Order: sequence, then C-alpha cells, then structure tokens
Amino acid sequence: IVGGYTCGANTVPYQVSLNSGYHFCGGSLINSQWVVSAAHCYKSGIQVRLGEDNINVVEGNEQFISASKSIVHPSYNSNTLNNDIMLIKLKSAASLNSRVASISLPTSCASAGTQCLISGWGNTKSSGTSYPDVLKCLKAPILSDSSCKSAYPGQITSNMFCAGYLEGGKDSCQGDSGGPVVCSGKLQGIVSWGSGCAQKNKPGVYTKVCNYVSWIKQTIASN
Ligand SMILES: [Ca+2]
Repeated sequence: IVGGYTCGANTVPYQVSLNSGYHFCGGSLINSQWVVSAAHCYKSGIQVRLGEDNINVVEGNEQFISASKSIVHPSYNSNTLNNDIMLIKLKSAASLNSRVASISLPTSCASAGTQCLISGWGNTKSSGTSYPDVLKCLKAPILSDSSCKSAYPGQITSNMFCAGYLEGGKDSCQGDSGGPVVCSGKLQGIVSWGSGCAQKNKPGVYTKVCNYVSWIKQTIASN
C-alpha cells in the first residue's frame, strides 16, 4: 500500500497473509474454512496466516493453517488477468473471534463513488521498494467505468473495476495482490493489477467480486 496508514493490530480481522516460507499475497477469510484471493497468486504449498499484524513477529493472535486445496477460477486468463480470483480451503477450520473474522460477500455490486478500505503488506513506495512488517490500510473510492477504461484502453473487462486516485500517490502495490477491497462491510474487490503503483492516471484494478458470488457459493457447497 502506497500512501496509506497503519491499520492497527487486528482491526481488519478478515485480512490473511498467504505464506510459502515468506509472505507473497493477501487474501480474505469468507468463512471458517475458506479464503478468497487472486488467481495470479496461485502456488502449491500455501500456509494461510490469520490474525496477523506484524508478519515477522509472533504477537499472540495468529492462527497458521495449511491449505488443503486451491481452486483457480475456471476462466482465469493469466495474460489478461480476466477472472483473477481463486478459492483456498483450509485443512482445519479457523477459530473465529473478534480479531479473526469472516467478511460478507456482496448481495449487490457496488457503484462508482463508493468509498472502500484496501489493505495489505505490499510495497509502500511508488518507485523503489520498502516492505512493511505491519498491515497498511487505504481508503479509496471506486472510479467510473468510463474513467477506468480511459486509463487502461483495451484492458478493462466486465470483471474488473478501478479504485483509487487519478492524481497518483495512493494505491495498492506488489505484495497486496489477492487482498481485500471492502465497501460498507462487503467484499467487493480483490487486489489484481495496475501499471506500476500510485502513478498518475494509472489507478488500481480490482477483480469484481459481485460477479463471482454464485461460483463461490456453489464451489464451497461441493468441496
Ligand atoms: Ca505476527
């Protein structure tokens, strides 16, 4: 997160870190046994880390649970990042409490102008590289479809939306991928892609979760 703020420990209780020996992506807890993340974050050997603030220090509210299965969206295209969504099942159910909690799925899509909370442990610099140890947060609005498509000609599908600031300086970044965009208590987006980070006229591009609720629910029901 570039241009954000320190969230505060366990203030974002659905935020997870995906770990394969090291943090590599975020995710969102959607029930006691399932996480949603970005398909471009796929790899084998994932451990899900819940209840984290400092990802380098054990602070006392963590739960570390191995994934048993990952399911990339059946239409994911890694060239275009269309359908950049994946589900991860935990080997055992997490213990839900005030610091480890699920986030609701949308019953309706959000609109341009809605303010949302984006979070992660990704890079905090718009040029060069600095990785935080504690969770960072950014409040940002959803941008119009027309401004999103104008920013990224030929690249925005119906499964993507843009959020952030066209002036630059505030955005998600590398290492935030797969993490949440929450608006009015609903998971509306997944951190997906963008040109660099926090660049002028290059806002963040997010997977549009409301298009996937049927697939998520059916998949969970049968796995
Ligand atoms: Ca920790």
